[PDB]
Amino acid sequence: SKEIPTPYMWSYQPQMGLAAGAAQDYSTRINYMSAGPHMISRVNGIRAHRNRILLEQAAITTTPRNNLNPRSWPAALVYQESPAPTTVVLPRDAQAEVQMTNSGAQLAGGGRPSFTPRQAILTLQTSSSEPRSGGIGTLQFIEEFVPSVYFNPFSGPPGHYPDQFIPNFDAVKDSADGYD
Amino acid sequence: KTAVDSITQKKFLCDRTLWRIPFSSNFMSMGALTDLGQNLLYANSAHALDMTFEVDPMDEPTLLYVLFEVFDVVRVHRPHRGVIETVYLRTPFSAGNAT
Amino acid sequence: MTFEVDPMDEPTLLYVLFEVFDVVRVHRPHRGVIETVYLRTPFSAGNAT
Amino acid sequence: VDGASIKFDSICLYATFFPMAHNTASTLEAMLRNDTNDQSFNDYLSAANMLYPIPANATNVPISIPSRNWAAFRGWAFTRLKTKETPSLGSGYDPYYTYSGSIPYLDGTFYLNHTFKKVAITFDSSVSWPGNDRLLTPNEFEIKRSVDGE
Amino acid sequence: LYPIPANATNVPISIPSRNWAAFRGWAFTRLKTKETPSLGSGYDPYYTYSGSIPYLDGTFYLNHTFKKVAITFDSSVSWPGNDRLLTPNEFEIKRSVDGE
Amino acid sequence: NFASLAPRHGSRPFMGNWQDIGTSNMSGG
Amino acid sequence: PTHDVTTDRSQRLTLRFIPVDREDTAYSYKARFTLAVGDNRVLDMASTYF
Amino acid sequence: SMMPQWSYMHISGQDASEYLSPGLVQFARATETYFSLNNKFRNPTVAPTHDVTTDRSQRLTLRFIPVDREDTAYSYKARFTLAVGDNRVLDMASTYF
Amino acid sequence: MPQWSYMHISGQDASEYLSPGLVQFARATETYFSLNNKFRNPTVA
Amino acid sequence: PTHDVTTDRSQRLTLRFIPVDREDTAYSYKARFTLAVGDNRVLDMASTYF
Amino acid sequence: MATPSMMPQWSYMHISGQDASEYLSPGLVQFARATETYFSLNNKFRNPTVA
Repeated sequence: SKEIPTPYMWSYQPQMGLAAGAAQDYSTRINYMSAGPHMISRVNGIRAHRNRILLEQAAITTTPRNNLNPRSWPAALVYQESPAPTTVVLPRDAQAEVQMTNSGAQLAGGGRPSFTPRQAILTLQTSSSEPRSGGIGTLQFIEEFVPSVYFNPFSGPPGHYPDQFIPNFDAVKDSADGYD
Repeated sequence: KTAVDSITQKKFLCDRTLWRIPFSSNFMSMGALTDLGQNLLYANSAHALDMTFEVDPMDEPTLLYVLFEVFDVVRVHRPHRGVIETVYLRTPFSAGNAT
Repeated sequence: MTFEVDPMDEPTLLYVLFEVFDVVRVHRPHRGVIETVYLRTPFSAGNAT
Repeated sequence: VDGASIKFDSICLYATFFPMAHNTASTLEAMLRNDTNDQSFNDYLSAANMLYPIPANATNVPISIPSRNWAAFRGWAFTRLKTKETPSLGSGYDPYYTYSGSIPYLDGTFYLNHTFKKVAITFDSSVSWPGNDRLLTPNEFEIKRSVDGE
Repeated sequence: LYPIPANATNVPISIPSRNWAAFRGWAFTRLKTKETPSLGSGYDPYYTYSGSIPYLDGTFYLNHTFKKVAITFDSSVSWPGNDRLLTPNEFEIKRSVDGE
Repeated sequence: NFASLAPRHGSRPFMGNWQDIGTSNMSGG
Repeated sequence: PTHDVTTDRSQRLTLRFIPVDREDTAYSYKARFTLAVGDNRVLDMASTYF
Repeated sequence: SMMPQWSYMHISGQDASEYLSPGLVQFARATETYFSLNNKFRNPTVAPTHDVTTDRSQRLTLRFIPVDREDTAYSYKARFTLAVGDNRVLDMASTYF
Repeated sequence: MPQWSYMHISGQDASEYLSPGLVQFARATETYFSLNNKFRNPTVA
Repeated sequence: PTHDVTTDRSQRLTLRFIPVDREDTAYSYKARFTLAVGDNRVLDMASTYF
Repeated sequence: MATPSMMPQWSYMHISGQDASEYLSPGLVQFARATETYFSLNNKFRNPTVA
């Protein structure tokens, strides 16, 4: 329980884009209250081999950060859409059609004109004006927030205890939220 | 030749069966352990489920019997004479046991 | 929620507006393609009763 | 019953175009097809309707939400209506709707606001809202009083 | 078994927050409280019925009394999501009024 | 160490005992 | 402004749209249109009406 | 999948000057006087959650009983103790008799 | 036996198998909010 | 102790719970409650009674 | 993708992993394949199917 704990699995909130709070993986537990030492020892080696994978998965995939579940992810640490620039082939020459029309020709329908060899091409930035920060998506909640294997739980001075497992806890208030 | 003006009532009766909705990304059985049950989203995180059933009204107290399909699996070891060691795992609605 | 009203000699209805964020985002990636994602929070389409 | 009838001859769909320049409207076209330039809109009322029935000469209206994430909840807005003056909408035709006056459900002609005594809002079946001794009577929203001694 | 009262139309259920590892799917059928005994208890004194028990023998017959199913994970993400069905946010099973 | 939750007898917290956290009450043993 | 504001080709301001299919019921009816927005045009749907 | 739902639907996030492409913000400001693109894009307004409103028991409106009443044939005198408690401010415009 | 130890028929006392923050919480608040009868101690002969 | 012992919010010391689905019989009586413990609260079940 | 997390439990209870011709000892598979017609051991061992 302290040596081989149950991992705290994180609850996502798709609206705020943050983790709600982590509770232990109670719903994937395996029942060896009817097993003996030939099989309790084999299941406890699977509880511990899983916890080695989750520490290995967090060392590969989770972003190194001080506060677990921060409230505003920076724009450099959030996956952002960076598309290719949009290449716009402009259909009509503007000042070559105000000279045909002033000369008396009625243009209708629609190089693309037979009376103009000129062709304008415009290249526009597709991405946003400012990079987005504040909340991670679903796919970055999968990469980060690997379930926390919390060895020897709640034994270190308080304040070092993980309060960001709790779904009521504001980090910048250091208090649990209420109904008002 | 004197048929009355009529309206058509359509319905179906599908007895003996369970309305299966598979937790698969194309609603198909590509194996018992589905592609969304192996998915890193649903198997490394905790999700709230909020199902909402709209039924026909009946003048009788009725029950809604939902089969949350799991893997109700037992592994059985008999290492010695007269010893019967079993381990049960079902996922996701486990009974549960700690270390 | 518990409302106490005046009695009336007529069947009346109570119209409660749970104020939400009924928002639509409209995507049009190609010609003749109109793609919309609707979202209202809290009472989402599928969790509304 | 009163013999009113309406016949619909024809419909046209009229759509006024701004006569924008064709390489200005081609630039605006290709900017707005980018997935960050999506035109996001908003309902002005931004609310989920719930019509709860009140019987004749009935005083309490107990309503109940089972369980829900209450994130991005903006508030409440309530007004008593009449069942005679509100059609069973959702259905395409209400055959028992014998009324052709103003429909306060649809046009904002609300007039039964004065018929409210008090409002008690409790979260999680235990905790009164707003709580925290905010009001002069903190457990409920007393709208009007017949007996006032204090 | 989720209780449906008499003349009740919409029945919402909830599952609080859970690892959904190795989840296979859903299957469901309306039963009757008169026909289904209160099992888990070793005796049911409130069970004045000795017909077929659809909870136990698979003789389900109230499948036709379902209108629609709406499955939403994590209280805002609809399932299957992704605009999979012609009705986007739910599993409409039957329609009394079919205009489309 | 949760000693600000204890009533101060004097200038020190009146913490309980470690060995009092459990129970062993049982009929006949 | 002189340029890049208004075209000078033959282009209508207001269009008229015939219903492609009309399905009449006893209590209602249904009108179906083809809201064809041509190349190099933008339609604000506030300017549309029946 | 790539953005949260408040930031995808623009409920809490960036204003239209920030998430739109820089050509479109430049276009919408130029053509603003003859082809408005203003109500097409959803701007979030976010209420502050920190250091604004307390989360403790605190009464909005108090009701003060007179400490000393004093009736006269031509006047009437009421004496109150308008006590403003700890970490509270009181605008005297909200006070009345 | 691993099941007597899981159900605390034999093994460590509540000062030892519980988390050390909970033991310090139950020791501080003992005079007004007692957590003592919530946890089972083994008595081994 | 002053701080971190008693809450500074409003909270009822005692709650009252109406049954959700009561059922009367000639030989027994059943009462189904919602024992709703609010957030930031603990309930010792020795303090609960009928 | 499949989760590396769940894989120790799933390979042990045979929710994912190897079929009974792979995790059983080769003497037992040879016993079960020989006596299949009169003493079957086929429905005693769980075979996983993986999407």
